[PDB]
Amino acid sequence: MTKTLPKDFIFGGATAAYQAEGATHTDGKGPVAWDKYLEDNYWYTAEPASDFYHKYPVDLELAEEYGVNGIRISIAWSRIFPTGYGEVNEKGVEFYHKLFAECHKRHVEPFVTLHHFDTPEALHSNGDFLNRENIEHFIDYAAFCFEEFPEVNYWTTFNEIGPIGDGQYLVGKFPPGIKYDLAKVFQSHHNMMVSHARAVKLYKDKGYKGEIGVVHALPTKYPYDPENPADVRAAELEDIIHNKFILDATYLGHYSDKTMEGVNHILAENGGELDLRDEDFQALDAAKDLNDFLGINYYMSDWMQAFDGETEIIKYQIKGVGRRVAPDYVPRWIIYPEGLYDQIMRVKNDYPNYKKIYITENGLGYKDEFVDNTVYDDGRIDYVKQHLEVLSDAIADGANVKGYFIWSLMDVFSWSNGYEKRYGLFYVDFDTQERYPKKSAHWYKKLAETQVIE
Repeated sequence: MTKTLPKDFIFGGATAAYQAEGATHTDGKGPVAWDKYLEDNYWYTAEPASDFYHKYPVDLELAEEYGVNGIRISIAWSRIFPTGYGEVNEKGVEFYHKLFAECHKRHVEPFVTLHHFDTPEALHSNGDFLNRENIEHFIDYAAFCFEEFPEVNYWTTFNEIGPIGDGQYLVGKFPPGIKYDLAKVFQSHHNMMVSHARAVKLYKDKGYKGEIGVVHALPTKYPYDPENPADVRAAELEDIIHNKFILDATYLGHYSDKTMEGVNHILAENGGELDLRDEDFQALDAAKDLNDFLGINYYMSDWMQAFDGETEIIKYQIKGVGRRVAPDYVPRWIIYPEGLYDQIMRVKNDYPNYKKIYITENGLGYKDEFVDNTVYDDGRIDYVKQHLEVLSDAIADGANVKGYFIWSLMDVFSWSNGYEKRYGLFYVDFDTQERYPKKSAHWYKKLAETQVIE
């Protein structure tokens, strides 16, 4: 009755550039939107964050010692091309070579992401990915990295395209801070997926020998009342905004009738139109079968309730779609591991050409109590364990899951909660940058070297 994981499973830890690195204004690094934003809006910034720029050897040493065999790292676009394109910043390029060298030295396989919510400010201010000119610059950046970095065997274009559109254009929490613009949500989703398809194709055309894929945040959407058809429809439209539209562009090379129909309805109710070009679909179509793996980031599910009213998110409700409402008797965010099992099977069934799946992000963040130079984080251990258990079941049921990356490896900086909300396996005393393994890090060690979920 004890669940197990495959012997080749990768037990990883995740990090992101702006959240872990620090050195925001050093070694020719170019600015990102977060710089001004966090500055004049909060008492904290991304300096020093986790000081990964300097502490990476300590983190990779600890990663190896505790059984972590894979690590998600992201290259800061503003560190290579400070202005987005043009002049290459050699210190930025050196850094990553050093970082990748430490990983291989430590036996921690690096899974590298090119974009992690940090478009260089120069290009971000100029419409970000809504501006088609920026699709070219990304492709030039991706191409440079592919060639400049032969050490990397696992590449990823973007991390969470859905959450970007949602944050920048729907909820308006992240810059440009636009609110309720559903046309911009979908346009951003589209343009970014076109960027992805062109980079993936370019990688295969040039004949590189590694593996390339994309990481999507895929929160399962459920009807508040399964027996209520209006609820089922609200969930279906919600899933189209956040998951389906993006998944279709990724795996079908076009939007299915259900997606298009849903998108038309949502925009009819909320306004706007999409700019959809023939070359766009020519691009998506060429790439639909070239993804080696899919990265799924999952933390929790969402329940929808059909209820028509104005669009308001502070509370989440969309005109023509519905409202987010949590089930009355579900454990509590809200912990729902079945959500992940369902999302995995959905991908497997809807897009059978998915090939391979990696849970690229999953974790529990809260205010850790630091005692005895450690954290007795039993809550995080239980959350992770419960999620690893559904993975075991999904694999037994036929899904090709090959790895799990816990967000995060060490405590990193959060844009929404600064240094308060912690997710790491390793506690970081942010004043001294000293790491301390938590209880979970010891537990994760036993798991990696035993592959028995206990």
